[PDB]
Amino acid sequence: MFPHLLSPLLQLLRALVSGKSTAKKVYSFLDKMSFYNELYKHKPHDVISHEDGTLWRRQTPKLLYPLGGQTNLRIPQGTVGQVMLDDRAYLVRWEYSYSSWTLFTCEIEMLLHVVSTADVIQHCQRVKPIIDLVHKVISTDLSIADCLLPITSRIYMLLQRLTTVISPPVDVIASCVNCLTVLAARNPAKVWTDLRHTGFLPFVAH
Amino acid sequence: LFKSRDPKPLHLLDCIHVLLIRYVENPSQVLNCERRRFTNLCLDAVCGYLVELQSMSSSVAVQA
Repeated sequence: MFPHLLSPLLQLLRALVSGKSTAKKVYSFLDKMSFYNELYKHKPHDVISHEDGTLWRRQTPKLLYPLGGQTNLRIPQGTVGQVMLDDRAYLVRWEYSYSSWTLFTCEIEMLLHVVSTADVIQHCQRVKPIIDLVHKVISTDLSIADCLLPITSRIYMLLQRLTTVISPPVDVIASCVNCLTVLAARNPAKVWTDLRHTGFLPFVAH
Repeated sequence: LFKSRDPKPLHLLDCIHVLLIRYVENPSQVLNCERRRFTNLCLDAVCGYLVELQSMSSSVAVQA
């Protein structure tokens, strides 16, 4: 279902990673994700048949992220997809293998600008578990931390902008802090440089 | 903006340089010598002033 259903997959991954020493299987899963589940942009892509098949279809190229920086997620044609719900929505499963971390670390950034357009869809709640997972993964992996970060700078930007007087985002703020804490071991200088102009703390200005 | 940016901001430095020069001449309060040397950097003339005397600039100064 993920990312279509964001919460369950992310939550399960987060919990397991910390607890299990079998970091590799879970982690490898995040780096190499065979499946992608999302809402469907509309119309022309080919379909292949068996049964009355709402289910099976084939693709031409598509860009998850339309114009707004070269960095884009494009899925080569020939990838198979399936239309799961057939109910209220054009929901499709995509065989496209991708890296979850790299993908998420593209999605959130788009949230800031809004310059780019996203097939995925935006929401704050997803923000709370997504960052936490990043947080947990990095913390757990901490050692082989260096390879792990797709989200150094963006998260801080999210934090500054994020600052709200609200519960759902307030929760998100915690996640940002957590990521920073885990990030600290790997790149200590950076966290501190960030804190110099972190909005929360600076009393010094007078 | 100056300090916050990790970067070159040559432009900001220049403009601030122009700003300080613009400001000192306008009020008599700020006026004088420690200044000419100033060619915008974190060599804030005011910054030094603040450390010793205090942060209290004064009331807001506005362009006439």
